Amino acid sequence: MFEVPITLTNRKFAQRRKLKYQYINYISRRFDRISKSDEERKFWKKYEKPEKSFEIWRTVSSQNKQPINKQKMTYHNFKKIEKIPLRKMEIPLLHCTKENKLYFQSISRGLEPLKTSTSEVRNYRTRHIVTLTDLLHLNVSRHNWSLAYKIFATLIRIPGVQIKSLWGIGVEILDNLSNSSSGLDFLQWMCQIYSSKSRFVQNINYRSIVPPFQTGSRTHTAKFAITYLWSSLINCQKSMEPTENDLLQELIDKISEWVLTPPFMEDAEVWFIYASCHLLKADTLSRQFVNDNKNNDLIGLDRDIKINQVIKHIHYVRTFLKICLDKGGFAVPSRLIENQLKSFESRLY
Amino acid sequence: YFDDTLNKTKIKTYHSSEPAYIEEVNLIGDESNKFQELQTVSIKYRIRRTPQIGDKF
Amino acid sequence: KLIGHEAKLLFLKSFQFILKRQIRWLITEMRFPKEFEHVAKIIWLKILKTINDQPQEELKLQLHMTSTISILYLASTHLSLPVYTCDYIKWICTAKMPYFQASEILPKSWRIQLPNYYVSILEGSISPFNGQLYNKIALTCGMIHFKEFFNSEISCQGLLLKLVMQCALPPEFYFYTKQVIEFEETDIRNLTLWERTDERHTGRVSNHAELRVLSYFMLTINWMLSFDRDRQYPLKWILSLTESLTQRTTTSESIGRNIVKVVYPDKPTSSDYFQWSEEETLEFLKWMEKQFLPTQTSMEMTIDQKIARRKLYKIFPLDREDTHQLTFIEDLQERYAKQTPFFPPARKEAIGRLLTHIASQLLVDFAISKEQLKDCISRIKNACLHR
Amino acid sequence: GLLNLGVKDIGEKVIFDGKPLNSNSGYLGNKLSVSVEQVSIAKPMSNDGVSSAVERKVYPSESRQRLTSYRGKLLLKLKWSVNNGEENLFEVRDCGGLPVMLQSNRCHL
Amino acid sequence: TLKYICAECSSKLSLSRTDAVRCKDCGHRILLKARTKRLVQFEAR
Ligand SMILES: [Zn+2]
Repeated sequence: MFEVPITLTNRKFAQRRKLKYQYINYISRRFDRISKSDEERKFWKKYEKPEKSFEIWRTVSSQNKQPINKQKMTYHNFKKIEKIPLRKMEIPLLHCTKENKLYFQSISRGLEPLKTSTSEVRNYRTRHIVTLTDLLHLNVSRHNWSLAYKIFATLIRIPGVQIKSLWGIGVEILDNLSNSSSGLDFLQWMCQIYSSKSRFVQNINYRSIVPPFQTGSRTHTAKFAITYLWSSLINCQKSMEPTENDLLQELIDKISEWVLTPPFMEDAEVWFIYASCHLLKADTLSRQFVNDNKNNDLIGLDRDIKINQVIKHIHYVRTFLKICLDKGGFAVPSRLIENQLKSFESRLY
Repeated sequence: YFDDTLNKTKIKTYHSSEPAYIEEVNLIGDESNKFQELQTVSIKYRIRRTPQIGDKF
Repeated sequence: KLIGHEAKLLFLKSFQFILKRQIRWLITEMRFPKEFEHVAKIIWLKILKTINDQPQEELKLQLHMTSTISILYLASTHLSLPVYTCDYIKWICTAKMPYFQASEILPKSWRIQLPNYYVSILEGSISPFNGQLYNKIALTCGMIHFKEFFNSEISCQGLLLKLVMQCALPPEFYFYTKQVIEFEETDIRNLTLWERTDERHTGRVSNHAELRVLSYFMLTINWMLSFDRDRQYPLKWILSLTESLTQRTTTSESIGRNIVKVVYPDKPTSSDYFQWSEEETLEFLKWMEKQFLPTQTSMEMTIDQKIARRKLYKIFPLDREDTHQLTFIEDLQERYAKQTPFFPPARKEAIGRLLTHIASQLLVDFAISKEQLKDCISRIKNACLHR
Repeated sequence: GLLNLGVKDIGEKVIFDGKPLNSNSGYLGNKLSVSVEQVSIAKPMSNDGVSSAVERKVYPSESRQRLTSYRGKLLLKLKWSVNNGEENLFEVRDCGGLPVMLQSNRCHL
Repeated sequence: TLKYICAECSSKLSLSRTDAVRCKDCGHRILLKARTKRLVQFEAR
């Protein structure tokens, strides 16, 4: 039942596409008018792309493009547009298999196929893989750690895994695997295994890797690289302030090796997550110089060199939170962080 | 080395006033896109210098 | 990288090779001396004979993934050592055959022998559909003229045994069905392997002996069960044989049948996929970590693509980041005991209930035809009523 | 840092496409203001076969053994301002390898 | 077996005219030619 690790037996699906699009450009055209392989690439060139996410969700509030046009659909008017594209689908319908003839005659009637293309493939390597991808998903849906790990470990040794669920069940199994590994390692191995610092979108028929859940290093964030930083700051928090340390610095220098290109380059949590790691490094130093005036009765302890090191930081972090807002942020509730930071400053007094 | 155009076994001769010994030979495929033929080699020569009449101190 | 006649010669050769590798694992698994080995040789020697004759530029030969096992099947039949469904399930379960992937060879080089309308198509293309399994056994018999050459084709009182033990080991049903077979089953004579269906249309004449054996098997259960006037088989007895059966571990066998089910075909075992009784789940991943390695070994890639891969496996490292389960006759014994308690509309329903199940079992080892099966069933039904 | 103040001091370089428009004939109506907002310097890295590879930190020992320069990728955020603000375009352009000083804030050591 | 050590992983290897000049264990592109059991005479001065 679940999403399979592999390029889709490219045989009938590629010619079904031809017939689908070729009809949509034919029918579409005669609409475009009555309002006065390539044909699949042209269909995508007629409506742009979805960008860096999933569904071109964008607001609901700006431009009131008043859409009325009374419906405009008189059964009689649809069959005027349709009567000629269907006869031009025939010529190529002939050249197509008997299975693809009615597959076309089903989708041109508006029927949808209850026959999942992944529920017929007949290949040894493939079919097993469907059994493993389904077994692992049924095993994390009951938290079986000792068995979900074995199915996961076998699933990647078989020639059919594109990061895919490997990066999304490969971290979930290592958090549930109380034993060996911190999705982190696996997460940092992924980061290096698809930095994709190259800005590639659009162009060809991405139907082998659609998932904004693998890809990027251009603009479109990678979400395993964002999850690597988020899991890393949560891995820094646990049992700090409750020279072998370094981690909150390791994360300050690993995010700096970036400083925009693709990640810096693109804004948000990149900036925000960085500031949040930086804000945590400010608290820890107020604690390590907090309780009952620093530790206790005063400091006399030369100046407070430690207050100046912290005020420099607090001033910096307010610069990172501000540039993350200015550059079109999408997630910081500034009011709360500023109140926390000022009340926390009160502690430093 | 061997160049197919010349069908000949050629060598790069050592030209110096004194003998040396080979200390390191390092094979450089680096900065290359493929260059798999190993066309750059760095060879270090060790020339011993015994104190001798005319050497400055 | 060779096209035409000589491309064909080594496509020929490679085919030659893997079959031989197939045969020797054959001997190790069955230990059936020179005998199994030499009969198999000449069988293909015989097969080769015809290939040379229609040569010139005849390229109709390149045998299918199935032709090889049909060959071994035909030869075994000669020897009459076993059965088809059992052989097939065993083979898939233990990958006993090199059948599944064609990378073995000794080719490394035959591999590169480019493919030439060949070699690449060899070794592991797909899993068998319906008759299709035989849709070539018959052809091979055709090529072979096998029936004249070899004695007692398709037979085996052993398939009947395999079948009764298969489940409702109702000892009496062995000769019940042996008797109906006795009856109109080819005038009380051991079914011989069908003929050399020379014609290319491969009509469904159903002469594949076993197919009919299973049909008589099913029928027998239904009839005998339908009219057991004396009431020798209790109402509550029939469903018990069903409750006990409906799944369970397998001293190797049932685990195998799961592995065959996972060709995810017509969705009769697909859901078993889903369900997969806990451990069945576990011993499954065990058999994947042992026999899936028979998987593979990117080439060159500056070591890079590979190393990275190695590291990744370094990563999830894993493979461990009553001897418990039982044998075949143990399970068989224990469900024969689980029915230990022997001494209207509902029973008819129960009987139909049970027959569908066996239909699942016997059909599942084989090319099924969720109706040819019954087409087959229909056929002898008709055959029978000429008393 | 000093370099970002320098690029903040170079300001803009304006060019008018001779905005034909048919004041629109001596006021053009074709402003193009090109500038540089930020300038970034990255620590030496080398990826082979291009992109699709795992990057490794490049050390001075490597530059010496290879008998090559010890370069850091120089990047600079280009600002392409159209019609004084009618359209703003940002681009991070890689400007080749700037040699980095050892044990500086741009050398791994 | 001729030998070549990886300048960055220490892993011994034996390059051939048929392989990429790279450390197959690390991926480095610089290889030190290993010393072997080869006779050299020396005047002890
Ligand atoms: Zn190395």
